[PDB]
Amino acid sequence: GAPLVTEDMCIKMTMEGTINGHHFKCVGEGEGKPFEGTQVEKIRITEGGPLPFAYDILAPCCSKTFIKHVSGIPDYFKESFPEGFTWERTQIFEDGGSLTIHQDTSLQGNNFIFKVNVIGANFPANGPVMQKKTAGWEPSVEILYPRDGVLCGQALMALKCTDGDHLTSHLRTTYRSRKPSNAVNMPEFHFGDHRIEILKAEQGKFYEQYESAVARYCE
Amino acid sequence: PLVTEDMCIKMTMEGTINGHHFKCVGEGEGKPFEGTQVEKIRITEGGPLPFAYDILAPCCSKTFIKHVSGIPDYFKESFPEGFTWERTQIFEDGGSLTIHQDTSLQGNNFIFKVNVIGANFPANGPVMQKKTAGWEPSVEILYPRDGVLCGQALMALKCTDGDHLTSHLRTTYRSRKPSNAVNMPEFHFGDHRIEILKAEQGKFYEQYESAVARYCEAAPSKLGH
Amino acid sequence: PLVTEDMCIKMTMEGTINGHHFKCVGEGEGKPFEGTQVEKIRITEGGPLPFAYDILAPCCSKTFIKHVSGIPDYFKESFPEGFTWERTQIFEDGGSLTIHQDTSLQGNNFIFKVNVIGANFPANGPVMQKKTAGWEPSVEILYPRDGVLCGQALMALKCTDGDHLTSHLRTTYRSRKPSNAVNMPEFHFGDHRIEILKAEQGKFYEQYESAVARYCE
Amino acid sequence: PLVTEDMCIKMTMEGTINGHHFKCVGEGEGKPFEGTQVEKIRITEGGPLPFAYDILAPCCSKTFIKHVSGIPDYFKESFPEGFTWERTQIFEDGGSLTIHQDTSLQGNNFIFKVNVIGANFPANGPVMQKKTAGWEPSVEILYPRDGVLCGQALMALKCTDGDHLTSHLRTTYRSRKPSNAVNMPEFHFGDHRIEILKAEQGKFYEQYESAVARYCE
Ligand SMILES: [Cl-]
Ligand SMILES: [Cl-]
Ligand SMILES: [Cl-]
Repeated sequence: GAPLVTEDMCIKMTMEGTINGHHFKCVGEGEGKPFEGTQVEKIRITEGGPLPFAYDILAPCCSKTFIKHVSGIPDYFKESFPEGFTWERTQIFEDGGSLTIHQDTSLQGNNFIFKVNVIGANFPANGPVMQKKTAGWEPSVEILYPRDGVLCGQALMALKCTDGDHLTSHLRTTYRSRKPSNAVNMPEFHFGDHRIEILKAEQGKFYEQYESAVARYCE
Repeated sequence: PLVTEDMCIKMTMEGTINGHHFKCVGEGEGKPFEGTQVEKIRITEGGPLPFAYDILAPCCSKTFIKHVSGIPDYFKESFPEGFTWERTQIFEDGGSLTIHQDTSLQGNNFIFKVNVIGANFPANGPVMQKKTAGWEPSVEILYPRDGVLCGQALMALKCTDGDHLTSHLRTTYRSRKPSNAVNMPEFHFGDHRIEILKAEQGKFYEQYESAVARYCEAAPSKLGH
Repeated sequence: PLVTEDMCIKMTMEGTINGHHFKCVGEGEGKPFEGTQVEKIRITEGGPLPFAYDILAPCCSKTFIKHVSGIPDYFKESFPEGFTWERTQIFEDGGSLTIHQDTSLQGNNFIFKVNVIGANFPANGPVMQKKTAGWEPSVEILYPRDGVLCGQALMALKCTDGDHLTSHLRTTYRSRKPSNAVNMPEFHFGDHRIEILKAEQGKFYEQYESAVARYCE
Repeated sequence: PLVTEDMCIKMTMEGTINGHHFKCVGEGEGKPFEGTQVEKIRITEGGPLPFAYDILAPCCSKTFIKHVSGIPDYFKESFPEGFTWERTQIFEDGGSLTIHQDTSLQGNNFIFKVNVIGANFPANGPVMQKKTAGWEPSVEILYPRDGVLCGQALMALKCTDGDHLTSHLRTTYRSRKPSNAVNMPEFHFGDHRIEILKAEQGKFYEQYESAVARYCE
């Protein structure tokens, strides 16, 4: 039936959770080109601001429908609608900090609706995250592979620090399409290039966030 | 004294495991200083659970720990302010749990508020296939770091085939008392034994625990401790 | 200066994996600036291997990486001093590898000395049951830390049933060149593709690799 | 006999940690059934160590463990065949150790052969800066898996600033006895306490350990 993902679509996000005991909430509105793999989002901290932790760790928590797929690789996420999908992720930082995320992605007309829950634990008191000594993400590469009827992903991310060092993390994600399994055109092993740029940061409250993404094979 | 010989438990828990939302409510009682407690947990939403309940049991109570050898009770002494804690539990087969908990004191009742998110539990693993049979007793190591109490522990989940499914826990305990008033313990161990006494209708569970905070006693050292 | 368009490889490796001792010797060649190489490996002791050879392949060569976009070659520029590296590889099923490697240059030959210890590979896992079918291409992130070059990567071992067995690699690369003379690169990626050309009688293997150092393109 | 009340220890250890080659030899004695032992360790090569000796300490003895509660001693009952074990130790700051060990019996002497590879210890971390002050006592969990004995433990390294540096150990113990003659124990705990009694000139170390195998008491 009708194709539900358009050249131009918008984003509505609500995210709440707890990082090292600190409760917070934020809302996001954005837009992008799903098939060109580009998107931009404006995030407003609505509760718990100003954040006592670096916003940068929220960034990869704030969008798998906006990925350009090349080489005929099936789009597990775009093809999931109208049902949509959820995903679960644990991100383990090398200094002990850890993030676990549950996300819900649904489609409402021209708007992707994102619902995000986040719990963070054991971020070191004098680490770059809790001290806010971070300076954005390096581009990262995710490996995507099928397992037991759903799509799994793992990636390494490198958080830039204001002392010059990188703070790395390991991500494990399971993506769950709500589509009938037999109706799933599951992709094969492939890569996902993600580049996140925080265009603006204001008053520890307002953040403009840009991402370009591509699903591809090696070279 | 704010903590007495016999006290009661009121718990609310909400979370999502591998995409499945659930809520549960607990009521129980125990002897804080004898390090024993029992709680009745009802799954109020998302029941019957599509996963093994056993992984919720250690999410469902640090005030009921018997402290020996003069080890300060970071949890009992935190009141009336109380405390929070945060924890990530990594299972050897890829599954993971992250928990936030709030512990406060209302008269004779300890109030527990728990939020849980679980990810990447293997579809055919013991947890999602409900092939578990309770926990082995666990030893947590407790040590101070940056003004608060940290804890790490290995947990061994018994499987129905006779095997064990192990996991690694990292927890930060955060007392709400002013740092000036905190009486921080030194490095020590926490023995925890969990027993699920009842399961009824995949919706009602009875859970008992005993716990002791101690130093290493089996292999002694020339200067304490 | 010391690295030319065509060079050879002489490798010696010994180690123990899940209690099984082994030794092997390798001889190969490649084009350092085109980022390609091939090598013939013979299990000289402990053969036939009771484990999948596939896990040894990423242990058997950083001088054969094509560097684009002006990225300084930490490994090629390390000579004549050369370099060492240390790596731990953790498999998702509990198996783990730790490797020490020594790389030196004698005339036209790169000299590789490799030590490996493997622990806790599951008895019925793909590695010990030899149910593996080579590696997916992998991406390593390279970044400077405390005067030397660090590397992390995820690797995915293909299994005969179709599934993947993933692992996490953490590596520190140590140039023997004086710190003041080291031309440290910035954060970048490393694409590695490993193909096992031949695998005979659990003792004789041919191994090909193409590698590229690049930014996010 | 084969394990008597008073036996001796002969150890040889070799390895590399962050690229630094080292060798050390050990001589000691203890009471296997009282779970106590002492040992003198000499750094024979690579001295003085550029890293803290403390991380070598738990690499340097499963025979000297007092078994209470009727726990079968997997290690004592492994002789004359003896046993090996394999271990990976992951520190919270990125450093890692992987060890292969061989334990055999020669008359009144336990013979230990140890291979160690260490990777990615932070340049300014406690280990490489030698800011450690001995180990806290540890608890290992022991459980059977696929015909052999597995172990996991948390170890906490005391640091000079008061903090602790924790690590996670995964070990597989492999008895050389025939599977059919193996008396495998059930899930139990292992209490280990290590004390370094002397440590002259970064080349000589005296090391004491008491150990007990038990249930939860
Ligand atoms: Cl920030
Ligand atoms: Cl159940
Ligand atoms: Cl093979």
